[PDB]
Amino acid sequence: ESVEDKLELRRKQFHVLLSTIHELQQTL
Amino acid sequence: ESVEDKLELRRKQFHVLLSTIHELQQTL
Amino acid sequence: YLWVQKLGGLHFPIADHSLSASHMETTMKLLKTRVQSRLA
Amino acid sequence: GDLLSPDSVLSCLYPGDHGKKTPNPANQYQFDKVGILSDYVLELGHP
Amino acid sequence: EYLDQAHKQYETARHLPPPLYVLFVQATAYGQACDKTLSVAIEGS
Amino acid sequence: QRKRLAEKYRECLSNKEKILKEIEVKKEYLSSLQPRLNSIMQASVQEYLFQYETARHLPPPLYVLFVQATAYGQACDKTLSVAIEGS
Repeated sequence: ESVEDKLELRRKQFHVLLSTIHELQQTL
Repeated sequence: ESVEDKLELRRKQFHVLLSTIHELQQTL
Repeated sequence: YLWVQKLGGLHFPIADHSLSASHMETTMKLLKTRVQSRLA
Repeated sequence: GDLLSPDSVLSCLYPGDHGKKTPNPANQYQFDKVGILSDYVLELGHP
Repeated sequence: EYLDQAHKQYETARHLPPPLYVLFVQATAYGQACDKTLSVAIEGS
Repeated sequence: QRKRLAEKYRECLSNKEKILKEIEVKKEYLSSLQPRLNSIMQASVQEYLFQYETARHLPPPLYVLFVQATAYGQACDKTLSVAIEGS
């Protein structure tokens, strides 16, 4: 459960980074 | 003055992006 | 064909998603049966 | 009347969008799979 | 992804004809809904 | 009762083998994630550009919304508050 929570946190961080890259591509 | 006024908003947006990147770097 | 144009949304007596909706799943099931039947 | 009623304050911020229909069509296929809506919208929230 | 492309496919599918765009949207929806053994793409210039 | 305990012990052995398989594969996935993070760091100007424990369990669209909401609350307008409600 701890490993799954860490993997879900890494997946949410990667999704937040992809959303920030999409927002930077939309703003520029 | 115009360059500093543009660089303020540019540094704000890039600081949000770099805060996300620094959270990802501290995560991994 | 007719089923291809129903997938596109063209109604022959402007494309529609609601016309494409059920026809999508039915035609994909029919394609999945057709290829397996020809290989058999 | 329906000015500050929580059902339709924010219905048309952008032009249209109707507050009712689901955005992705994969939801329409998944509804058709199990045979199943504005009551659920008023129950759970507006998409 | 080794350890996105949908945005590039949407920027390509902006230029599709309307029956082809409807086919693309419904095919992606049916591929993500039930059958994951399906792949779509757009070929052209 | 000895039949039930023997069958339940075999089920617990299978569940322990599954937990070990999950863990092994999970560990491998974690290692891959670490490598990806390292690659991202390498890719990572940066010098000119230069709540969490509850947000550990959010869904990914909710996590993106929480990060953007805190960024907009700290960036431009301070008249905004966010909270995470649930179990």
